[PDB]
Amino acid sequence: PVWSEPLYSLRPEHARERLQDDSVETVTSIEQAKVEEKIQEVFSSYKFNHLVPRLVLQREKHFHYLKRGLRQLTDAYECLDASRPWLCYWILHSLELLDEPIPQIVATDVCQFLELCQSPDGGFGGGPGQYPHLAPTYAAVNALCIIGTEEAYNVINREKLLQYLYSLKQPDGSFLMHVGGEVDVRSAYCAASVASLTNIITPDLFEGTAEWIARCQNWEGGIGGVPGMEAHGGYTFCGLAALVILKKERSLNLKSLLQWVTSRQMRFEGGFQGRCNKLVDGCYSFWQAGLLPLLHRALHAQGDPALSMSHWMFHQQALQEYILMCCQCPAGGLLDKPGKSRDFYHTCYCLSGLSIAQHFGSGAMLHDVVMGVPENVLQPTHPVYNIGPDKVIQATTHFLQKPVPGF
Amino acid sequence: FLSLDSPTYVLYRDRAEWADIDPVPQNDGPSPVVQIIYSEKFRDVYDYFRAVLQRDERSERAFKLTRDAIELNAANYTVWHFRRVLLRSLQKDLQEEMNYIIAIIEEQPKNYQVWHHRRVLVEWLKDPSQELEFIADILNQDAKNYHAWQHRQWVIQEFRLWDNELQYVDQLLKEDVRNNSVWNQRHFVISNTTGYSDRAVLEREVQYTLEMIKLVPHNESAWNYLKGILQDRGLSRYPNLLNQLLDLQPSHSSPYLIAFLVDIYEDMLENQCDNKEDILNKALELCEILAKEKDTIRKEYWRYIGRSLQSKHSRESDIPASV
Ligand SMILES: Cc1ccccc1S(=O)(=O)N(CCN(Cc1cncn1C)c1ccc(C#N)cc1)Cc1ccccc1
Ligand SMILES: CC(C)=CCC/C(C)=C/CC/C(C)=C/COP(=O)(O)OP(=O)(O)O
Ligand SMILES: [Zn+2]
Repeated sequence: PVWSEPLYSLRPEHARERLQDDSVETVTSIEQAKVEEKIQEVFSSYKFNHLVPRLVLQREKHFHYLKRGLRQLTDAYECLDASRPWLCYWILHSLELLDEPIPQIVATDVCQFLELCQSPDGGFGGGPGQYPHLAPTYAAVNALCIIGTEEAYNVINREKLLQYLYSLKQPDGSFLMHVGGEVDVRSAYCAASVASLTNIITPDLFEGTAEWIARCQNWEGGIGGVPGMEAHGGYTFCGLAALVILKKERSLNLKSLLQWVTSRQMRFEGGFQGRCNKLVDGCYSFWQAGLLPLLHRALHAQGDPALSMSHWMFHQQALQEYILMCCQCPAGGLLDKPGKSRDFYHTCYCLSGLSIAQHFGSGAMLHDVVMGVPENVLQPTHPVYNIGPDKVIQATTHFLQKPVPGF
Repeated sequence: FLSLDSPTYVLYRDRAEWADIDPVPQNDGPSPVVQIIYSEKFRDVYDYFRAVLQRDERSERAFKLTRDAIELNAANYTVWHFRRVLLRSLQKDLQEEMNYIIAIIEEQPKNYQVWHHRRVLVEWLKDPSQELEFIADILNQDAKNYHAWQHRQWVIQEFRLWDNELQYVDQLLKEDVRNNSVWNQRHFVISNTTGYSDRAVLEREVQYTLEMIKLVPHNESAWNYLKGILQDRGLSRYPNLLNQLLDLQPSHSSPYLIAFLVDIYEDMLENQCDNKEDILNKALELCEILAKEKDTIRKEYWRYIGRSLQSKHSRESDIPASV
């Protein structure tokens, strides 16, 4: 019909999704209301400017921002001097999602830099000369897998990597993030991710790890950083994804997890919050929405008959709308929410989440939903590792040619 | 000594007492990637830090230099590691270092390294006596700081400091009943003290939660806590709950109340309740209301739930195909 608004966020009923504060104001409701007012302005900008909405992913702008950052960053990035492999990963993955090829010259330079970040005793540090740490180790391995050449695969010292992982393993099943460092569920995911990709998983490496992760699931249904702590989207992604890698998703109450994650999508904004009663943030487009493909696969493996065969269990349209309308910087790059500055981390995870929202796949069944112009469609991403599924397959196949160190 | 933000701060390459040391440039290779164009001050501190790290110089001057490196990038975990090596090697007063970490956390509370450092100090000193008051001050500025709640749980659990925390929780719920971190802390405290199997406790907690729901019916935290403390035993174990929620429908409704009803119905059907079919259709009606009107952002979830209930609880569900 002519009176019909094809954009979910712009429909007149949508106004009914604004916060009801029951006339009781607290810091939480004040802050939520402030975000909603700003988002409503974005949504209504077309109507007030008397234009027809056109949702376009600004590909050329994002490419320019990424191409430059891969080489050089301003001192705004001093605070990430101990996360340089993350920068390689975020940028290379964004480019992959945008289907922009990686020049071999660039590929080789990334390889060589990551070599310099690799510790003699295994793992990768945040920069050359820095001690190894599981987070930049995860980033470095993902980046090398995105490149996917023989040179890239060969960078990783697999024997030392395994030794490194063992050095971090705790008796209760958990892993330190680094020597003399903190323990939380991120470390389990980082370790599971790199060990599974590089085929270095021994029979006892992850003994107790599934059980430790399951203790992090709490009364809310999501997963906290350590047992007892509030459920959070980042830790819940790490927990579920690590359990999927370990083939132990059944250790969790998957039903209470499903109820928890779906409740994290904001009815007004369309994006996801990281925990109950906090604010929407574009990067949860990946951490939170990425749980839905994981849950679908898990539930499907249990023979769940009631699963959709065309859609994830979240509002794919509303998420794309949030990301496309609210999370793009006109100069290129994506961001957390309107009013925040662009950065490579949000560029990576907003695009990752957009791709998830665009692409449903369950074995043979495939269904896309692409909001806005068709050129908006991104390359798919693997919900466990968040690199291209082709890169996952290619890497795992390659490393399976090698024996697990120690045999 | 010389604060990083002092008007009279001088670069390390200009300091007389560092003249003997050759700074060590970062080794980024012949053709760098993700190369950060550091400020002068930043590159100067880290060139000298690389030098002392490389030589493993355990000196007072190296210790003071780590303070500057940390101020410039508090997420540099290598600097923190070396600072802790120096604390032990130089036998530095650890209460002085507690004073230092409290100041740093106050200024940069959203950082893993600073909280881990504080934990190491408390472990070394075996002294938790400043912790709850310190954490309370951080929470007075950001009542949801994840690291602060995490450190608070560790301190309480490790040093058995349970006695006053319920009181603290009640204070924060009064300030902001929507603070989910605080509802989480409530569950953490009760679970580890009385537990929830004590009927007097469970009763107290449900009445309290219902009272908060009545005051702020659209506050999702209270709804999640009510469900959380009842769900493992099974919602259908509590026959009065249903009727009492239905009694809030008129002037205290929300998509949360409706969703809870569906959860009650779901458990009833799982435990072979009376009037199987009556309950099913009530549930399916609600799922439809949620999917189509009341909670459309979750339409895919609610349609999945309706489908699941149908698939296993319809009168035809256990009937052989031949019938
Ligand atoms: C996940 C990560 C990766 C590399 C370095 C740090 C981190 S993090 O664990 O410190 N993480 C990300 C820290 N963060 C802050 C943040 C993310 N989303 C909202 N915020 C405030 C970043 C912002 C920008 C960049 C870039 N470029 C890198 C990290 C914490 C966090 C995640 C999600 C929401 C809030 C906090
Ligand atoms: C592999 C790997 C390292 C994954 C990272 C996982 C991840 C996103 C963890 C988030 C943890 C955290 C500190 C949340 C609180 O931030 P906040 O209070 O500023 O944000 P909030 O209000 O959205 O909870
Ligand atoms: Zn974010």
